[PDB]
This record gives sequence, C-alpha cells and structure tokens, in this order.
Amino acid sequence: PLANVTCRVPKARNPTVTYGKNQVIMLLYPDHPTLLSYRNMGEEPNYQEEWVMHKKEVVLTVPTEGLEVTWGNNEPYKYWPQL
Amino acid sequence: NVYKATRPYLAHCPDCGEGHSCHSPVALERIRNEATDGTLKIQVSLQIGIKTDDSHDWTKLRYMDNHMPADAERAGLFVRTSAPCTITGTMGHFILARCPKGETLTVGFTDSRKISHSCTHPFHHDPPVIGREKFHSRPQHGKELPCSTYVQSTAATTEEIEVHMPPDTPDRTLMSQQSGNVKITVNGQTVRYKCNCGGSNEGLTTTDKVINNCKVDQCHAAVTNHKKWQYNSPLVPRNAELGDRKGKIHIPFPLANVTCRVPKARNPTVTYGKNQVIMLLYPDHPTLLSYRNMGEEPNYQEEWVMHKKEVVLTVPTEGLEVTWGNNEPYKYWPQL
Amino acid sequence: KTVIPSPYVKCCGTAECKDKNLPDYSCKVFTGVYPFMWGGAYCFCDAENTQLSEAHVEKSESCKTEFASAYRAHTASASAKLRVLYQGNNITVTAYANGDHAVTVKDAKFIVGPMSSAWTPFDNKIVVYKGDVYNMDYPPFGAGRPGQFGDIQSRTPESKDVYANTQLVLQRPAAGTVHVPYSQAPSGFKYWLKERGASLQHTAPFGCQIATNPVRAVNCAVGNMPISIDIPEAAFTRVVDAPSLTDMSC
Amino acid sequence: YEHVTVIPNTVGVPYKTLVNRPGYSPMVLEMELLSVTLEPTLSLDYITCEYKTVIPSPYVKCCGTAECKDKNLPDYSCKVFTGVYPFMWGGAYCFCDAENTQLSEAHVEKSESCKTEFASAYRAHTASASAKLRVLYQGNNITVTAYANGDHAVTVKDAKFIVGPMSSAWTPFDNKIVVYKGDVYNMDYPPFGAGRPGQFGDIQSRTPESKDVYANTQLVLQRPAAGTVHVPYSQAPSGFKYWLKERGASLQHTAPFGCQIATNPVRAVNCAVGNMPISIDIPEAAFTRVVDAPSLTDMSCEVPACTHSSDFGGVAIIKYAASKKGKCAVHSMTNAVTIREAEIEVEGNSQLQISFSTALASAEFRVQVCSTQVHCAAECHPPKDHIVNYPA
Amino acid sequence: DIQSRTPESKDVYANTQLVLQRPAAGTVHVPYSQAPSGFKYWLKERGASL
Repeated sequence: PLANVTCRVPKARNPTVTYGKNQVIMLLYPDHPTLLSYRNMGEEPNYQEEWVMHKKEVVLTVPTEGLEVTWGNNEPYKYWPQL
Repeated sequence: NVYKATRPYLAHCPDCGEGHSCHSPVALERIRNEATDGTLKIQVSLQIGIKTDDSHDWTKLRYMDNHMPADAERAGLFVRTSAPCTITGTMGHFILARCPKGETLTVGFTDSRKISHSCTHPFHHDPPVIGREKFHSRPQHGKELPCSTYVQSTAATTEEIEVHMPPDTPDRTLMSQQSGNVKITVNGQTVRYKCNCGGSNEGLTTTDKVINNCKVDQCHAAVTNHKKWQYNSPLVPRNAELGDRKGKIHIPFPLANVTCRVPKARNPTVTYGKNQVIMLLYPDHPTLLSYRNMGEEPNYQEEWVMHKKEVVLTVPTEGLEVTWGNNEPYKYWPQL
Repeated sequence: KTVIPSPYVKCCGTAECKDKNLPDYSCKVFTGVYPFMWGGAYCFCDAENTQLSEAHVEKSESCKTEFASAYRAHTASASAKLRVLYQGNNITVTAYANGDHAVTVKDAKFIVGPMSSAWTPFDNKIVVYKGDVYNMDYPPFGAGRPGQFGDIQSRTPESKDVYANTQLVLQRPAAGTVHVPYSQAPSGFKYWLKERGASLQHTAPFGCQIATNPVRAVNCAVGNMPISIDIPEAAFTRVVDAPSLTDMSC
Repeated sequence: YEHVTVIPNTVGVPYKTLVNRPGYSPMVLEMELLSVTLEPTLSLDYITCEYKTVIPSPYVKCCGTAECKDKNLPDYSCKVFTGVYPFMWGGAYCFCDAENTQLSEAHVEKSESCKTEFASAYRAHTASASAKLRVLYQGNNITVTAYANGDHAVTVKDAKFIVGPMSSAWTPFDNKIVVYKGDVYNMDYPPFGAGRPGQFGDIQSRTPESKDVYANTQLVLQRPAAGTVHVPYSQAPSGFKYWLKERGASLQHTAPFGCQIATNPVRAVNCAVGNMPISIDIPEAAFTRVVDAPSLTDMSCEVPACTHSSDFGGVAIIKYAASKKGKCAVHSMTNAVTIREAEIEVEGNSQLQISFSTALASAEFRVQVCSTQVHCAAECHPPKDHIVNYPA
Repeated sequence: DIQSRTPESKDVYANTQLVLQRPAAGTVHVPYSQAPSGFKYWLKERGASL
C-alpha cells in the first residue's frame, strides 16, 4: 500500500560569495541541475527562478529591506547592506 | 480502569470483629456524608470492580492478602450500621450506600478461602435536614430549554471522594481524674496516649493505665481503629502515624445536562395604531417583557411585568421585535 | 472546588508547612491549640500543640457539564438557503454567499453573493454559555481576578492543569474545635451567571437570531445579496414559437 | 511600575530599553523576538486527489441484446455495441456472426492514494497573532509566549507582560488557499460541485475518508477492436497530477516581507511588517532608590578601537569613582549608538570595558552609567565587507 | 585548495574546510563536511584556452 515517508536529499556545495556596493556576486559550481531562487524582504518581493547547470556568475542587487537567496536544498541565505 | 499503578493495601482497623483491632484488607479511611438525601461515600482499603491482572470485572473484588493482592466476590461485600445497607455504587476504594439510624458503621466482604473480614468504625448516622426547594413542578408540556440536574443513578461512575483511616479518633471521656492521678479507661480498645507529666508519657495501650501526679487537661487520648475507612473531612483530625495515605470511592447522583419544560404566557390583547403598538398584559406570575428595533439602533429595553399593564411601543420602518415571556418573538412592521 | 483535607493536629509538638506546586495552594501552622470533640479532647499538652491547615483550588466535577467558553472571533463565512420557483416547481439551493461557490439544481448553475455588508453582531472577543452568546471583553489567560469572571481558568472541560486566583487565606480554628476556617472570594462564574444580562439574541441590531453549536448569526436584515442564475437553453422557447396575445382589457 | 515600549517586527535583533522610574535607579532591559506567528482561521471547502476509473468485466451477450441500466454513480457512463464478434487467446466466444452485443459500463471513484496523496482547499477568514520573546530580566534570560492582541497577559518572575496589538493586519494568505503537504498556494480554486475536466478540482471530496464524491472527467466509451475483449475509453487526464507538475513556487518562496510558511497548522512565520508594542509591569521589589544606589563621580571615556558596522565593532573604556559596591545600569543616551552590556558591577576607583555598535564615522555619544552621564569621543573606521548576513 | 611543489613532492598545503560529524544511531562510520575538489570543479568550469 501507499504510505507517507521521508526522502533524503543532498545539499549543493556553497558558492564563492563576494560582496560589493549594494550587490552580491555568486560563482555557482553545480554537479547536477540545481535550482536558484531569490526574493526581496520588503513590500515588492519580485520572485525569480532559474535552473543552474553549468559554471555561472550571478550579480544580484541587495536593497535596504534585504535579499533572500535559496541555492538548491540548502537553507535560505539572507543578505543585508551595511549602513 | 487506571489501576495498573494502584494496588489494594493492608491498614490499621480499630474493630476487626468482637472489639479486637487488627490489620484489615477492608480498612475504613473516610466516611463522607455531605449528601442531603442520605447517601454515604465510604472510602475503603481494597478495590472493587477490578481484577489482579488490572482488568474491569464488576462481579470481582481486589483485596490485599499477606504481601500479595488476591481476587474475591462482589456479592460477598456488605455495609451495615444497625441493619444491612443497600449498596448503590462500587468503583475502586469507593462504596455508595443508604443506611438506617446507627452509631457504628461496618464494612465487610468474603475472600477466596471462605473467610469473612469486617472493619467497624464509630460513626453517628442520622440523616438530617438537607434541601434547597420544595421539589415540585412545573408543567407536564411546554417550551423545551437546556438545564442541569443530579440524576438518580446509583452506579459507581464519574465523581469520587477521598477516604482515609480514622485516623486516631479523639475521645476526652477515656481520661479520668483519680484523686491526684489520671486513669485511662481502655474498655477493650487500642488507645494512644500522651501527657506533660514525667515517667510514662507516650505509647499505644491495650490495658488500663494510670499516670501518677498529673491533671486531665495536661493529657490527650485517642482510640485507634485502623479496620474501617472514613471520609477525608476537614471537621475531623488527620491520623497522627500517617502522612498522605488515602483511598477513594465513587459517589452517586452525578450532574448531567437535561431538558427543562417551561410554560408560555397567555397572548395579550393587541391593538394597532399610527406607527405604534398597544398591549394589554395580564400575567399570572412574574413575566419578562423585552423589545428591540430591527434596524441600525436596536435600543434594548427590559421590564418584569407582574400586574395588569398597558404598554405603548413605537414601531419604526425597520420593524419592532417584542418578546413576551417564553413565547416566540412577535414581529411588527408598519403599513406603507 | 476548594479541596481541603483533614487538618494535621500535632499533639505535644510542631508541624511544618511543605511548599506544594498546586493552584492557589495555601498553608498555615497554628500554635497553642487545644480543642476537643464529640467524645472529648485529643491532645495531652496544654499549649505545646500545633495544627497544620493546608488547602488548594481545583476544577469542580460540574466543569464537564456547567461551563462558559471564552472564544476569539476572527473572520466569518456567509451561507444561505434559497427557494426558487423554477419551471412550476419549488427548488432548494444551499450555498456560500461568497460569489464563487456554484451549485447546480435542475441543470441550472446558481451563484450566491458576495454579501453587500461584511458586518457581524459578534466582536473580536465572545463568551458562550449553553445557548447564549455574549460580546464580552474577558480577562486574558493567566490574568483572572478573584470574584470576577475568570477567577478559575482551564484550557478544556477535561484539561489537567488549571489557573486559580480566588484570594484564599486560612483562619485560626475556634476554641476546642477541629475545623479548617478560611476567607475566600465567592465563585466568579456563579456570580456572572446571575449578573450577565441579555445575550446577543436579544440585544443585537438588524433583528439578528443567535444560534449555538456551532455559534452563528442567523437572519440578519443587513444590506443586499446578488444572485447569478445560469438558466439552460432547453428551458427557453422562441417568441415566434410562443403563443401571441391580442385584444387585451384589464 | 508599567513600562510601555515599541519595537520593530524583526526576529533575531536585540533591542534595549531604559526603564526610568522617578526616584529609583535606572534599569536596562534587553528584548529579542524569537518568532512572530500569524495563524489564519481556516474552513475546509473540499479535498482533491488522483481519481480511479473503476471499469468491470464487459458483459458480452452472445446471440442477443444487452441493455444499459441508469446507475447513480459519479461520472457513470454506459454503452451497448451491436455486431461484435471478437475472440481470445483460446479462440472465439460467441456462436452468432452479427447478432452479438457488448455492454461497456464505467464510473469514477476516489483512488486508494487519496488518504495519503491529496491537496486541501481552505477558505482563510481572520488571523490570530502570537509571539515568542526573550527578555534579559535581572541578569537572566526569560521566555515569554503570548498572543499579540494587547489583551493576553503572561506573568514571568512576578512581571506582567502584554504583547501587541500588531501595527499591520496584513497576511500573505488570500481569502482562498490550497495546501499540499508542506506547501501553501494562494489559489482561486473552483467551488464545490463546479470542477472542470483536466483541471484542479476535476474530482472533489469533502474529506480523504469521505463516502460521496463529485466527478467531472469527460469519460466516453469507445467501440472495441476487431475480435478483441477490452473497454476502450476517452477521458481527460488527472487534474491533480497535472497541477502537481504545473503549480510553481509556493508562498514560502513568493511571499513579501521575508515570510516563512509552516504547515499543520498553516501559519505565516517571521514576517518583517510594521512594529509591535510591548507593555511590561515590573514589580516594585526589582527597583532600588537613587539615594540607596552607588553614585558615580570623575568620569572619562577613551575609545581605543572602533569600526562602524552592523555588529558591536567598537570598544570603550570608562574610568570612574564609586561610593560603594553595587550593580549599575549601562545605556547609550544617543539613538545612533547601542551598548551590548545591560548592567555591570562597580566598587570605587576602577574602570569598565564596554562593546558598542554605530553607523557614523565620527561618533560623539553620551553613556549613562547608573545615574551619571559621560561623553565618549570616537573616530570609527569602515568595515571590510559591504554586505552583511544579519540585520541591525 | 590543495597546493604541492611537484607531482612527486613530499610536503603539501591543504585548505578544504574539513569538519567531522557525529555518527548515526548504532552505526560505525566517520561522517564529515568538506568542500568538494577545486581542481575537479575547475576542470568543468575553465572555458576556452589561449
């Protein structure tokens, strides 16, 4: 019979992160197709999703409210700019 | 049957039979008599309706027999004061019984080896006055409303009272001033004594004792019954050689939600007018009159009508709802 | 229920209070006690005796039957029962008045609502007793006062842990008497049952009728209600195919 | 003494408040939001799952005619095919050449999986807010969990705590929501008894264990192949199975204010929206008089290190002359600078080291130690990182 | 992430961020958290040569 169980999934390796003036740079190195999603922590979230497969460099703007980035099965990374 | 953890025990009884004190498995703890009808809530040492393997069986009894608990019969269980009592509920340590006028309460049973054990406690039983009404309806047919009452089911379920050993029952008549000494008259009972004076000033005596050069006010004596159970009463002292050792018994007459039948007041003489309603109220008993507007502003008004009354109420465009006693609300609207 | 056991009378000695974790637990030891009983005294010493008077507050056996529930009303869902005389026959339609829930009766789609007014006779905090609902600003959980509504607070009528604020204080017993005298504020629930007044059923505007289990506002004459009926093409007859009328007088 | 304060609805950031009861020595309280939960009042409309097309053995009537019986079953379909003459692994099965018929009956039921694999269609009404707050009261961290309505009072260490009411009544959920396992979707689902074939709601049931079901799958029977025993049919595929593939991202990923969506019960957790008022009734036993508290004289403030960042990147040494041994409260009288230390111990002629956080490059701030103030001069420098991983 | 003087060299430099984890209930194993091979990752994400 069909029964609800628990599935074990792996977490993708941490990308090379470099900070800049109101922007975040990520060097993504995926072994398998990994999903990258990001949203703003304010009034306008503006959700964007993309399946990363090859070596990619992504530049994301960080607003005053904050930017939440989810890289695969890893816990969401939260970023805030310095005053 | 939360008895997996609980077990029957052996406690002190002041009268096991023929005035002799022993360790009885049917020992009395607390005898509650709060019920005005006459029902007694007896707390005993043993457990009723449960087997040794921790299972519910109404025909079986669980008592303590020399370090190990043993099974007995429900039919063998008896309660008596001066004449036998009718058992109206049994569950664990608790027994419900209606008893006639007596001075001593006796609770007993019969074991597997066909041996009968009984515990006797001195208890003044005389049902006194207890009531808060005249107990009398009421209409046979009327409006159905939700209410609550105490049912007449004697069955050992729901509610329960705490019972313990009488404890050491104090009695000042045991001591007597023999010239300049104090004499303790036992009368075939186990007595626990204590005095302020020198020499022997403590102990548990079975024989007549005399305290040389002492006053009655400087001494204290109590009869030790450990065979019978008694209700955990705040009007009776706690047993000295006992901490928080207590039993429990199921009590009759529990509270249950029922349906109360109420009568509907007679329809008043109604006459209509220009945006107004006239009512000629003729109440037989105090009847409540309430009215509200069926719009934005309800403006609720309430009054208890008792005598012959004429009421003029203004009816707005939205409508007027009038409730006269237990009758369904009368709704009024003006003509265009 | 003020659970009071048998008082521990220590003859020729001193008794000591043990701090117990029980709702409204009160303990006191009285020195120089020398009372008697129906039979007589009970102590040997004249002034060297003590009496331990312990007490605590519990939920009464009636709480399963006689109880008032403190609810927090959030949002309300409207639903209506409508009678329609469709094709010379009365049809019953029961649907939510949101303007989304569609019900098909005799091949005709019915859409009821959305309601013109979002008004409800209930506030954000309500109290329910049997068949009566009251708009009450009841005290929060663990903040009840003695003698008032909420002096004893429990999660459910069958709950284990209870909150109690009744202002229970033990008193010294009478000369040569065994009893536990105490000063305590009377039952807030029993007092409220007498001084509550009229429920929403009698005080609510727009002629609202209040029902229970579940609690709801029935027949509240407020605003209007839009109804969309998708009548099938089979129920229609052409003007040309329908009988024409001439020479009419009224 | 009742102390009213307003803190922003931001989880993980510690906020310090100065409690100044006239005639009594000041007190500093550190408050931190651990969780802000918004639970909506739900009403289940229906549940959707995979459907089961129950098809029995076809009634092949040899040398005769079979008749369809109108049955009261969800999506019941019946058809009789004339002139059928098929065979089997062994051979034929009928005697007549063209006088044979085949009755093909079918109906739609809830699949066995509906108890496990199902999506629930809820109608969200109003929401009840509740928060978990950490308080550093008398040098000890205390946990306070209460409803953010501004009525529910909780007493911890003889201090009455009143949380709320919430500044914003905003919720990430709409009036109609859909819940699948651990994902919540803001969907405008079709009403009960109005589902379309191939779409979400093609099969509608009250509960996963319910008896009666609604079915709109567009099921039509087809004529069987030459000399073949089978029930061919045309039916729109499972709307639930199609939705499970074409649903997109849930509220957990799409909701604004950095909302975290939890399930069983469904709730909005840590939504950074508006502010939150907190009322603290501190007992009189916790207070000490100004006269009975140690007084401070001869104060100088030296800043050997400062880096203006989100965290405490500044170090300050304050020299003093105390009257007696006792505890004194530390608080910044400048709204731009924040001190990590709430209370310290003083004796006489000594010093104290404090950690501070600021944004300004040139920082001139007043620090209130006990009841006396001291001026601090600091020239803070920029940090190495432009973007930080924690709010301030 | 791993630096050596020659392919036959004795001493090596290593920065891989290796941390040991607690083993599973009733299990004998050495669980660990370590950043994957930088050389193997570069061999995939290097692009076109000169």
